Amino acid sequence: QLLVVENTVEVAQFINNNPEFLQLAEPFWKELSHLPSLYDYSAYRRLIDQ
Amino acid sequence: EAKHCVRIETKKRVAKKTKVEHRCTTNKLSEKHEGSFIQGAEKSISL
Repeated sequence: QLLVVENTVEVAQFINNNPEFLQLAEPFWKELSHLPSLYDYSAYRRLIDQ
Repeated sequence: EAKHCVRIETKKRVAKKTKVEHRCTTNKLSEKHEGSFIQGAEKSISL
């Protein structure tokens, strides 16, 4: 039996800002714009899927 | 090696009668029990 397990890390960290200062991607934002503003789970499930 | 080997003879006379017999039963046995078992392991861990 042999096991090898290995990692290399090249970006020690990235830290994204908190949600106040994050800029949304235009497509994701444009999708949020069309969310039905009511609990129609069919839409939100599409968002969570994508 | 094991051996059982026996020779009997007899004559009797009165007329005459005789008997002679030889038996030799034998066994030989050998066993050889050769065997080997090598084993090993290596851990290595590096950071």
